[PDB]
Amino acid sequence: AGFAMIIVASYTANLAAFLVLERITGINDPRLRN
Amino acid sequence: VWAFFAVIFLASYTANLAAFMI
Amino acid sequence: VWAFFAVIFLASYTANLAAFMIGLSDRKFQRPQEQYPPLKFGTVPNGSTEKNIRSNYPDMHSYMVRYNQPRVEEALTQLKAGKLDAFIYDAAVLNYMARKDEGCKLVTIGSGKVFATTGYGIALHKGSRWKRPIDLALLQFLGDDEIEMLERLWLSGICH
Amino acid sequence: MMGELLSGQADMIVAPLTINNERAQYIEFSKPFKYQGLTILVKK
Amino acid sequence: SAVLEFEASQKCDLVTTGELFFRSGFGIGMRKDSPWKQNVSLSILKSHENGFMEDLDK
Repeated sequence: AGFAMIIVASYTANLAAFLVLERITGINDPRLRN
Repeated sequence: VWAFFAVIFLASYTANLAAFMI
Repeated sequence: VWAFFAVIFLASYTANLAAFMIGLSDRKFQRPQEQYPPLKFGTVPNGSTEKNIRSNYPDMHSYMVRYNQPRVEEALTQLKAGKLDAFIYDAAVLNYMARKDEGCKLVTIGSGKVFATTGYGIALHKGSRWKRPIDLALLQFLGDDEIEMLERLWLSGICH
Repeated sequence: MMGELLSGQADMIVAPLTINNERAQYIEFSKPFKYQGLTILVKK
Repeated sequence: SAVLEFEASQKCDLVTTGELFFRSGFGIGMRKDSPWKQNVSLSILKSHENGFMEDLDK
């Protein structure tokens, strides 16, 4: 409660930011070369 | 009950919008 | 008064942190007597690495009685399977395997220091007349900044 | 350096000297010992 | 490369960011008629093999 609640809120915000943290872009790409 | 659900929902919404700000 | 300052300070702190969110010289390899290494650090059967080890650390050569001689492909297959513990071989070929590796396995420490930094030469003959022209042509090519192009065409990778 | 060596007073160069064509055919080199390239330096 | 990075590490008030867009080594030169050349090449490769090179490096 209190400090624990606010630190859990901060951790949940950090985790939510963590969850949100085309593969060929031309003939120069090496994926097609291999 | 309702207050905690509302505040966690709003915190998630704020985190998502700030993430979209990137 | 104090509560509002504290909450705005903590909100700023949370915003700032979320914004920030966006070899054998080692002791373990030095001891062959210890039972911790599950395998004996496989290597190619008769490579220059073998003679380097035997001329530098004969104890390692003795401990290397068990090694994956035949195929590098089977060696990396066993290593990926979890059987082998570590592999020791030429830096260039391991780097090429890592660049094209599926799974993106790091090699040593993330391109750590390599023992006995050397190069690849051309096996010529004793006092051959082609030595000077060969050196001239090779160095002219090196200055002609195209071996980089050949390396990018041949030694390209994805994991980086 | 190599100009003064070809002058005659100097006899054998020991310096952080790179490798390139004109001086290579004009005077041969030994096996390399230290390896490097070319890089930019800038302040933060 | 080595000179610039070593000086930057010594001073740690500037940043080195350029990529190694060249490859070269440092050698020892002498006259066009020298057994010293062959012998010093052998000795230098011996220093590389034994480990004196990175020993003095560190």
